[PDB]
Amino acid sequence: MAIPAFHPGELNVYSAPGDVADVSRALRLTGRRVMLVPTMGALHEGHLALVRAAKRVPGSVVVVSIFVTPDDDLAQLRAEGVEIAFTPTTAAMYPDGLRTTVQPGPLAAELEGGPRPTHFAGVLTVVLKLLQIVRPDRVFFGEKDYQQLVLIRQLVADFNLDVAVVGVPTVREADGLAMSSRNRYLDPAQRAAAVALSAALTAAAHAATAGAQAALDAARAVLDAAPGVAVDYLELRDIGLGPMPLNGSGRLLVAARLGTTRLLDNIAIEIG
Amino acid sequence: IPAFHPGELNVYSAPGDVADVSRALRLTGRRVMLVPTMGALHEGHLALVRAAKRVPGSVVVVSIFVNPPDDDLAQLRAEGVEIAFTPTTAAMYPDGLRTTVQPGPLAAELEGGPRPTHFAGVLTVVLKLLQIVRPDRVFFGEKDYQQLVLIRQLVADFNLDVAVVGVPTVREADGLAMSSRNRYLDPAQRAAAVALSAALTAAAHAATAGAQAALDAARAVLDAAPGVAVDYLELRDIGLGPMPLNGSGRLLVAARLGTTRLLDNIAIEIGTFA
Ligand SMILES: COc1ccc2c(c1)cc(C(=O)NS(=O)(=O)Cc1ccc(C(F)(F)F)cc1)n2CC(=O)O
Ligand SMILES: COc1ccc2c(c1)cc(C(=O)NS(=O)(=O)Cc1ccc(C(F)(F)F)cc1)n2CC(=O)O
Repeated sequence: MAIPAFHPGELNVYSAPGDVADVSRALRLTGRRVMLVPTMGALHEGHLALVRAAKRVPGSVVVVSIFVTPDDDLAQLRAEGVEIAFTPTTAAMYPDGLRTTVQPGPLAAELEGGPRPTHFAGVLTVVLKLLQIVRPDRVFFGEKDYQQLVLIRQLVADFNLDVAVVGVPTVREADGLAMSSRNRYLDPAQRAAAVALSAALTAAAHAATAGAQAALDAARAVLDAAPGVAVDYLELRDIGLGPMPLNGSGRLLVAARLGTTRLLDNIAIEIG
Repeated sequence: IPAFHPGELNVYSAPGDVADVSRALRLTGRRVMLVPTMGALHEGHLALVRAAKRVPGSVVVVSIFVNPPDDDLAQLRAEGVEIAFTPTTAAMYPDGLRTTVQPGPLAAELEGGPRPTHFAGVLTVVLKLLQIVRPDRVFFGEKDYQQLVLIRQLVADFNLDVAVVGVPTVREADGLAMSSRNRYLDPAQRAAAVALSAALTAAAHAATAGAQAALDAARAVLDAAPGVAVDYLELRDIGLGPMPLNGSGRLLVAARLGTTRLLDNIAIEIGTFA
């Protein structure tokens, strides 16, 4: 078949899975390294950082999937030098309805999977599909949703996928608040209090020279000094989200409700 | 990459080895054909290989793996297969069962009714195999028709870039469908086992008279057979549902002879289509 039109150096928008599949394959054959940046909802600075990270790989072509000013998101992508936007309808992604799906391992039942027990099954299923449509050399996710990032590394490993998963350190507001589309709903008292999540985590990371309990108790003190911050969990795990070893590398994760908004954050921890 | 000797049988046990070899061959223009087996190779498997061999410029990969061989490799070499992939359980499941494929509701029907995680296990391994080898085409017999359908659903649902090839079921001279499990029939059992295929063909010809006559003919033949215990006899659409049948479908049977469970199926046309 003819390869659908692709104009190098321009923003090319495809809604058909088949079309982006054919183009990406044609590009892979001409030498380019295909980079995938999946996105959902309205575009934010976190996504732009994923884009910049992918663009700096030499000979990259950047594919951004968008799976909801939508025209201004596209103008933003063009201004970033993105050459492919993949914009399929729900129908195109699911022409036979919900059928074969991915079932995550037991990690999906933990932490975020407590309030939302089937959320990661849906994420892993759509990510697998995006991975098979585009076949990128590398796929880029923020570390903000660290549990989601870990789950797709497990997906990649367990299903023997050929793709490199790249986690990009979380972009933050100037006071530390982790980027998220939810931040826009916070009133000013909520926005001032929400700084406690990141303040607690960075405190814990520095307190960690004094060991794991000192790191945890520092985090909890900072969370305790904030009004209207209902902590759902505060957990120190290994970097794979298994139990924290006695010392070594780890990750500290927090989730909290401020009014009706659920905020999450996490950070690298090194014990002692 | 590891060594590949063309026009000889190259055996790889590490997934990374077959993946690298496979990728190198595809880049140089060969089309990669995958034939999944559980070993105990029979003529039905040889027919899969032969079908894969006749794709121009094919390189054929036969995988041998049982979800947790002197014969097998011999025959493969005698067929001109250039790659056997024989992974260890540890190399396929270094983390145990973790992320898995959850099939659609067809996996809870028929064979999957008493074995509700059976097809999940199959689809998970078949997905892993496809990702390791990344073939252009993968070949399955039609005899495990439900399996074949669920594999097509896998390939469509997850957007896999592979063509699924169903090969018509090879049969012993009396019509008995080839299967590893035939070796388990005593002579009396092997004699009676012809009823499944006799039953299905009787139905396919009865079907000019409608679906009820077709089912009824098959049942009488099954009923006349010594020591054949019928699990299920079902007529369905070709994708196995959730649609009612129109004029072309599949008739499936599963029956016990002693401890041995035998399955078979056939294309059926109803009325005018017959
Ligand atoms: C580099 O710094 C950052 C900081 C924050 C970021 C990001 C990067 C990226 C996000 C983000 O929203 N990612 S996402 O939900 O759009 C990724 C994504 C997840 C699922 C799917 C689905 F369709 F597969 F389901 C698509 C994209 N976020 C916000 C967040 O994860 O909520
Ligand atoms: C074309 O003529 C025939 C006739 C019978 C055949 C075949 C071909 C092939 C088979 C056969 O054994 N197919 S299979 O189920 O072993 C394919 C297969 C299924 C799962 C896996 C696993 F590694 F994922 F588990 C591998 C191969 N069989 C026997 C059978 O399907 O029971």
